[PDB]
Amino acid sequence: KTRKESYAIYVYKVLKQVHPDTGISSKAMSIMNSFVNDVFERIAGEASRLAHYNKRSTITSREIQTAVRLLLPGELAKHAVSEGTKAVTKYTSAK
Amino acid sequence: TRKESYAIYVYKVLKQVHPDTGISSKAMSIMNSFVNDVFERIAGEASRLAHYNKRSTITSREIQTAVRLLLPGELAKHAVSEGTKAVTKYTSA
Amino acid sequence: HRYRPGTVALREIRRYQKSTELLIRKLPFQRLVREIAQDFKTDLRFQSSAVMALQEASEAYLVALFEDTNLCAIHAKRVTIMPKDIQLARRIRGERA
Amino acid sequence: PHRYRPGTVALREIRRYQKSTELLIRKLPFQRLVREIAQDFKTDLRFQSSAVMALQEASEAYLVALFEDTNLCAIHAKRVTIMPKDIQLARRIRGER
Amino acid sequence: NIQGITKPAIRRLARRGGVKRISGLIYEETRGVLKVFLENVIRDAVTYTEHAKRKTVTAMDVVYALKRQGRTLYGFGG
Amino acid sequence: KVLRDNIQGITKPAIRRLARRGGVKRISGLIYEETRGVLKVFLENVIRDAVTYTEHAKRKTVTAMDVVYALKRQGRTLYGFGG
Amino acid sequence: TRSSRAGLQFPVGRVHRLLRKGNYAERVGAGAPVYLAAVLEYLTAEILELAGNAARDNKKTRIIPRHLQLAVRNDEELNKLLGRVTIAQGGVLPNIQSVLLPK
Amino acid sequence: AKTRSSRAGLQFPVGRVHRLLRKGNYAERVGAGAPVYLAAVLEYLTAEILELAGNAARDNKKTRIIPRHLQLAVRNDEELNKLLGRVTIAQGGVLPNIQSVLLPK
DNA sequence: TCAGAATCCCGGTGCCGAGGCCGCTCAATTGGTCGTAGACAGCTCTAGCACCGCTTAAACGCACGTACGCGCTGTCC
DNA sequence: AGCGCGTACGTGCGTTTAAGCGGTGCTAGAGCTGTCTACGACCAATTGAGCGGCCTCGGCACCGGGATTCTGA
Repeated sequence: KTRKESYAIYVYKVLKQVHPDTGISSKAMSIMNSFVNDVFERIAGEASRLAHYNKRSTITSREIQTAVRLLLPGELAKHAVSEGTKAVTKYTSAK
Repeated sequence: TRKESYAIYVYKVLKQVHPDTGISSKAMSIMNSFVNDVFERIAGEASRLAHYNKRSTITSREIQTAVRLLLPGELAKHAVSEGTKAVTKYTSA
Repeated sequence: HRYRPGTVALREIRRYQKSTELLIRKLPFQRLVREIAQDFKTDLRFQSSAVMALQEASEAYLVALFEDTNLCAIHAKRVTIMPKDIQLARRIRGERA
Repeated sequence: PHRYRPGTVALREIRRYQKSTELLIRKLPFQRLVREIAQDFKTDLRFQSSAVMALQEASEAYLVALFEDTNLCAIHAKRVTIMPKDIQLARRIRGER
Repeated sequence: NIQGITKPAIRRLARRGGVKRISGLIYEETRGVLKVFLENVIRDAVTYTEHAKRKTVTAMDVVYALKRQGRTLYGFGG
Repeated sequence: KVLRDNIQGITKPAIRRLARRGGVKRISGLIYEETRGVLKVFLENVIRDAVTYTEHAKRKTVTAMDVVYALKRQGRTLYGFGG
Repeated sequence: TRSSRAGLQFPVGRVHRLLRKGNYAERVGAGAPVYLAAVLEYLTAEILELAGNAARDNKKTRIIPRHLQLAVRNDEELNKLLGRVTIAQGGVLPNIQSVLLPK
Repeated sequence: AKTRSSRAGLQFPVGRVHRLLRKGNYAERVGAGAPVYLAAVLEYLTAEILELAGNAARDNKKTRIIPRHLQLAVRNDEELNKLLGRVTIAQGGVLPNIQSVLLPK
């Protein structure tokens, strides 16, 4: 059998963080998995646009930050930029 | 400083096609934009194709099917026949 | 008694907007699928999930289409959708020429 | 004296503006609108003169299309005159927000 | 198999689409519409099959073909 | 110098010339205003992305390229200005 | 790991492998997968918030595709991110054009 | 012949198309026929527009292809009209098209 | 219906700055080299699917039954 | 707005085949292993391609005139 990946477990974990006393269906699980891969592809494709459009052979957190402001609507973008920056803030401080 | 352009190849093609016909810098410009768009369309779908087939390498197979996905049907026939002639001629030459 | 013509349609709209069930009989759909595919390549199998995916996209496309359609009818002051609405719809979407 | 009838010269104007390709908004007012919008997104921007004519080329192509599609909405509504409602339907159908 | 897309199936789709009243020509129109649509998806989907050196048209073959043409269906390995 | 009301610098005859290129025989008076509306929404979309590419480039000159990228994001690809 | 050090549930190494082996660039700078995994996790939480609210308002413990579609079409910015997007077994919002009455 | 172009029967630079397929981040590795096939496809599609544009230049009594002629060169083909449907050409404008209900009776 | 002017079309000449083709320089493209791992191949096991069939039990189909819509024909504003 | 033609609707009864259970065909969907061609990396070479050049030609501009035809009597 294929050891086929999914975001299943982490989406479950995050469901507990927003609605502890709630569960999810397989049918719904797919669509959540789907949504993650599509958004990942749309952001990484924009970060690749930023890389090309700025000569640098590199995708940094800045190419992601701008790709996120490009893809997402304004309040969704503001929140996503805050969480992206907050995650990096704990992370680059840690070793 | 060296700004690269398809200006000379477009001239040669235009001169095979309409030897007595020139192209304005705007006309030109446009055509050079279209070259990069057609390159990006085909290389993007060939990259999809690669990806979708757990494949490390873009081959003219990719480029061929990508041209079939992208181009409408009569335009696809002629794009394909120039493609298949050129690869066959290149490797034997 | 008799329900006035148009009264139960409102009732049915409520029923079908409330529900997420598939509306095309899956075997008649699936046989038309294999015909359209046949036209492309001979001796072709299809995953069950593959059919569903075609099914779901086809059903969702037509509902949104009918959505937009019904708008074009009411733009002509009509209640009744007609082929001209679809035509205008598609036209504006830039699907049809 | 002479006076052409309402809707005679209207088609002579369509014929004129479809034969030619030059832009139909004035350059200095359009540049001031681009400065005015851009200032509210980020203060102290600079613009390549080519960049503004891009935006104008992009915008006038956009609106001609629009009009295009708006005229079809009026015609489908049995009207010779375009109205905000035609526009509104056009945009909706195009999926515009 | 065109009439296998039933007159009541089109009524159901139109009623979900917010339609009280359906003109008689809509049923054949919707079939032409739907044929074109399926055509378009099956064409690009097959193409991926063709490229995959497969006899089973897959879900992925369809999902890529949908996802090329706008129309992004989630749920089938998106 | 401050900038104000340059949207009304999009004039009644400029809007009419565009609707004539669009094939329109007769224009209701309420269209002119509606048009401006759409155009503002329009330019706001494109300029926000073009400025977002200019911002990311560590530039202040909005380039032909930045314009051209924004359009192509918006599915309005434009030839004549690069790319 | 990297997820506890970033303050995330989502798998940073899975996201980073996809950034390099997805061919998006030559090199990828190691903050990119953490900033991206946080955005994916945020957007995951934003769907599941409204879908969990919908599941409760629909009186259910388990999130079905109905709850995902309703959550996505209830919110302007979800529907704007997901405009070309459609959901298996999702249905439509209830909407009838107000001219349609028995009269 | 030295150039890959000549070996292929092309004017288009098989070398630059090669460079760009590498610089543009599409896959790990690039084949050698991928450039040749793509260069022939670019050369074809450009020759298609230039043919229809030289014809449109003649239809304008012009020796120089200007963007008016490029718009005709797209729009006079049912299929390039689809490929470059959602594309704008600078100074291409629109074809003369007036609706049948607007004309005098 | 004849009559006129209006805007379109056209013919010219006329003036010039944008492009056609040339040139000469440098990094891009090519002539023949390596090392390496991709992919082909091609064989394996085996879901998953094919599409046929059946019993069932709803849904499809048809005629019915009458109401409200489409949409033309008119007139005012 | 009115005036006229007839279509969609909703409802009872008569007719079909999808749901979905079921199955073996024979696979070919997907997995994995050892070989060698092919591609990335490379070296070193002179060409291929680009910007600087230069001049007028094909375009655009100005002006007179005929051509078209709409609308006024």
